[PDB]
Amino acid sequence: LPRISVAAPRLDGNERDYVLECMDTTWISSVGRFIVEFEKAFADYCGVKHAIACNNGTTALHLALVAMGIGPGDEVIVPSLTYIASANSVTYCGATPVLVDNDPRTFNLDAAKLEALITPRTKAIMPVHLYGQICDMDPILEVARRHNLLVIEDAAEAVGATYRGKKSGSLGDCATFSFFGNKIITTGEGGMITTNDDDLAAKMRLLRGQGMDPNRRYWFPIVGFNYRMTNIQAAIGLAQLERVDEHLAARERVVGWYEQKLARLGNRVTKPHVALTGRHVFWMYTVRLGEGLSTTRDQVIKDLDALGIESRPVFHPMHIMPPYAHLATDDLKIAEACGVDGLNLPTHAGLTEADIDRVIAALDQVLV
Amino acid sequence: LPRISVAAPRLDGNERDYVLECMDTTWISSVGRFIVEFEKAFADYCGVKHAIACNNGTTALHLALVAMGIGPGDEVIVPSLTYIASANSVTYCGATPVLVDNDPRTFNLDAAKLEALITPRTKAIMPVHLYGQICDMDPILEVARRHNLLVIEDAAEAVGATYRGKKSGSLGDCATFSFFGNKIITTGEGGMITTNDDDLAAKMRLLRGQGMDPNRRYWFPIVGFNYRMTNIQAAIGLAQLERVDEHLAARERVVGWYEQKLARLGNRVTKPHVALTGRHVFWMYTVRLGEGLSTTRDQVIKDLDALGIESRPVFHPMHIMPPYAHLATDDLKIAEACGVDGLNLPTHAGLTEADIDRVIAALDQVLV
Ligand SMILES: O=C(O)CCC(=O)C(=O)O
Ligand code: NA
Repeated sequence: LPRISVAAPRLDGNERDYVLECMDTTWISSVGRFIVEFEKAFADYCGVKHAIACNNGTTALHLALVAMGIGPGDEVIVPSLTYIASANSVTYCGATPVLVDNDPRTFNLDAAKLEALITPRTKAIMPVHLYGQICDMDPILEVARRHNLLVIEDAAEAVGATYRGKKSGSLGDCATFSFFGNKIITTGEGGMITTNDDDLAAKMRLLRGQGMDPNRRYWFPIVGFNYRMTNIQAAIGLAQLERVDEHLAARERVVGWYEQKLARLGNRVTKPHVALTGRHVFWMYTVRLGEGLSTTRDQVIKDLDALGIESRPVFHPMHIMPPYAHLATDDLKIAEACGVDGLNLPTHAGLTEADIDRVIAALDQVLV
Repeated sequence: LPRISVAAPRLDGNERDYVLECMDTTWISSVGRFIVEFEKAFADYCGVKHAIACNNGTTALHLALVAMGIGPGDEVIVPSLTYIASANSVTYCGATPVLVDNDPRTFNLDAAKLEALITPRTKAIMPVHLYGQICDMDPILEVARRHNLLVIEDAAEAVGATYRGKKSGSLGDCATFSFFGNKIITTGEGGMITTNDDDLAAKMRLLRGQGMDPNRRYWFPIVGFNYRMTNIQAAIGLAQLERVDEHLAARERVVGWYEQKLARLGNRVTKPHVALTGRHVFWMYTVRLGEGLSTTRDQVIKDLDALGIESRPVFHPMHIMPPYAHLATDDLKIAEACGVDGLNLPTHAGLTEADIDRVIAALDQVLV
């Protein structure tokens, strides 16, 4: 009865060897060939001109927002249903998160609720691509265009997804990714900013390397950060990136298994809706439990654990947690409902059909 | 003639082994054995109860200040002569750096200039142990206690140093260290906070880990950061620490060669003064050029370079660079003088007596 983990990394390419070179060469810091190579390759992978390697997906967002000039006073629209760093990133800038409702099916920012939230202080919108699925960008871009707003994609959970022929990371003014341990591709901890804007790219690199002038060593023209990725993180990321497609394929296999087995559950869960706008990379396989259940989402998590199956609740809405309770509105209903009923199911490259079978059997038993 | 670099990581212990283990077991993110082991060993090496591993020494500083509650309106006294991360860290809290001059001999915070800088807003004093030498702690602690201020040691360059029987890191309310690539101990990029106070340590672990309750996964009681160290960085760190005494001895030898051979340069340099307060670990061997010279400090660095020898200027005082020029005062004269004539010479564990001979001969050639 081996436990089943919601996530896990699969280092099945050149990771070990590339890490070895770093070690052998003594290039373990924030300078080395893999950083540039990883940035170049990631940039190509997304179809953009620039890729900026960061220490994590959280600092990437911060660094991206600061480079964009988000600061005190400014409002950034962010979905209440998201991972907390989306909101915190805005907060670190001294700026103000303005929460917006999501779609009840895709879990993503509802473009129809944006216009109403725009004010004289709005500067940007941060669509977050939940669970490997790109928000409906066209409408979002169109609203930003109309209001002269920046669009920053939090693409943390979406490496590889596409929207109407474009890869995540290539849609807003800039985008951020995470390579945290459980991500589609990992570096253990690591992040990336993508953009086509030369000027934003330069300011990002300037702020990443402590605010030091790249053309005047030891001289610091602005206040910056230490947000650099190491050559080792870059080594692991490059090797992961080389097998991105294989990694992508493995999740699709796992997802195909859930999808072929779901009737066993009936109307007891609603399977994740796939918008027909491009590839959904399924960082996580997310269901919405039946309101009709006597049991609670939280109990269900406890019961699956008891059956050695790991699962987690969908992100608690920002506005229901202490840091952002004050940002609550009466127009965050869908987010609340998903926060109530949402359940992330184990989705990782190493899960087997038998494991998926176990997961379904347990849900069948616990969904009461 | 290979080039002589000012610093360089000596990975001549178990770094490779420990790292390979992380790769082979897949533990390459911010959870794992090495993290806890490294924190454990480090806390013991410093003689304190807690050590909190972070992704760098700059975020370490930020994290510790936030944990001690530094925020908007507060003032922290920081020497103008330091690496800019010292001041930036306060800046990130939205607090105000209050610059103080240093000793002309040790390059450290001048305790005698502290009191007059204290105001109703002061919350803390940040002594920085430059070049591996601990500031004169007792007088500084004397002033702080009298004014009920916190003390936070920026111990980035002084792992291993001691002061009147105590290791760097055990002296203030908390302290920070850097394992950047050129540091006494390196993890490539890495940092650590040390403290004896249980609650400060807990709050520090709370913030480090995205502000998530260690007791209620997925729940976020406060706004935190992503400042965690990877298991890979901790693995390197632990292997470095296992050989800390050898690393320091190596530097001692090198320093000894300097002490002996520097005679050849006569009054053309002023050798680093060493306080008899405890061990000066010599992150860098720092001279101040003779006033009698006709050459300039920047020119000597260029001439050494052309001769294949790396050196660097003593840090530029904060108040003379754009970000902090607004905090300039007329009582920062020693820091300005040191910045003008200060030169860091190669100092690292891989240097031979011959290498040192070479640096001195080059200095004999360029100090005109
Ligand atoms: O780049 C950093 O984060 C620190 C730089 C530093 O300590 C140095 O160059 O001596
Ligand atoms: Na002179």
